[PDB]
Amino acid sequence: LQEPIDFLKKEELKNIDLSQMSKKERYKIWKRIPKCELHCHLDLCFSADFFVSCIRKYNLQPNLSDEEVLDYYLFAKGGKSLGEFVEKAIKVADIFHDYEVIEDLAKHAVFNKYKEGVVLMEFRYSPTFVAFKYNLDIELIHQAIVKGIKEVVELLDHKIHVALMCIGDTGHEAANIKASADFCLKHKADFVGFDHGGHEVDLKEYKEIFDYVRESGVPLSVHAGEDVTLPNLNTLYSAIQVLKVERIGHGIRVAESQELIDMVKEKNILLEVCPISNVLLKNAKSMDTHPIRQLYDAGVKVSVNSDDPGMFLTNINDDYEELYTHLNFTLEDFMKMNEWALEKSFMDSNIKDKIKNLYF
Ligand SMILES: Nc1nc2c(ncn2[C@@H]2O[C@H](CO)[C@@H](O)[C@H]2O)c(=O)[nH]1
Repeated sequence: LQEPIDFLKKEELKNIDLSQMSKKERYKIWKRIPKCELHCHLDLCFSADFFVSCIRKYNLQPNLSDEEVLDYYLFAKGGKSLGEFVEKAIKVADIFHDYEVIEDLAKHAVFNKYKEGVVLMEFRYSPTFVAFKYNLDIELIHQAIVKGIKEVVELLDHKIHVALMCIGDTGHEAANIKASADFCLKHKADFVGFDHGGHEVDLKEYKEIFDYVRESGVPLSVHAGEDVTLPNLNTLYSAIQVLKVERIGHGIRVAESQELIDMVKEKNILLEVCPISNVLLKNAKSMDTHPIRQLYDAGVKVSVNSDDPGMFLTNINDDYEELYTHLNFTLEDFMKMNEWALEKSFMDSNIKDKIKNLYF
């Protein structure tokens, strides 16, 4: 009995010398890490090849080459801020033409995570973000995503487990947090959590909406402590103290306050760190100086996530490579962070226990 990837067992880790290896050989090791990913936006999760196929299926950029398409739409070379990312992402919504492309996107998103060695996958998406460009029905968007994920998961005999979060977001046409919350609870059978992304806002002004979702048994993980241009850390305090989140999207600015470090440790909150995203968006000065190292050393629970493989033309194993090369993270660290990720995942505990017994 065998599968394509020979996943790494924690007993085997000491026999692997990464110092011997070329980048190519390292990536074969990163692929074999049984990965649990908590923060990936399905609606911006795709390969370059998939993205360009969409643009050409609907004849959207006839005067542009394949490479010019990627430069025009995506964020692979990075930019100046989170604000610049959010506007760029709005252009990408050109591919949300119909429910068939959305299903295909979902299918290819799941399949590539499987190929990359992800065993536990919490995808998240924004109904309103997917719906606005072509005025789609969020009920049918959701139907397409659920169908695409289910079809690939069943084809793969559940060798990758996938769960879904709903994002209420700010920064695009037809954004609506309340409506997203209602939609999330309407489909709570399919959603394991609720999130806020886009522009980083102080979410205490939506206290009522988040209380209602949380109290309904849908746990919260929101984007907070990402955007370094904000003049204080109020969004982090509101996420932790008002929203009572179990996890924080990014949360890297927690590193700037000993009070917040102590608070997140005390409350067993996990920071869903997205290294490449932070660097490309200039929320970290460089990978050498990425806060994850200080946070890891400080005893804070952190995990590795890819965020937007489509926007950055990267995948999860790249984020692993960068942490190893620039910040000397080890296989033992990576295994530990993935077990934390498993523990803090919003997935059904029965499923999570099988994954734990199978890989950890
Ligand atoms: N703040 C923030 N929002 C993001 C990021 N990646 C995707 N999103 C948002 O998530 C939604 C799509 O899932 C859109 O509102 C995107 O702008 C990110 O790295 N930071």
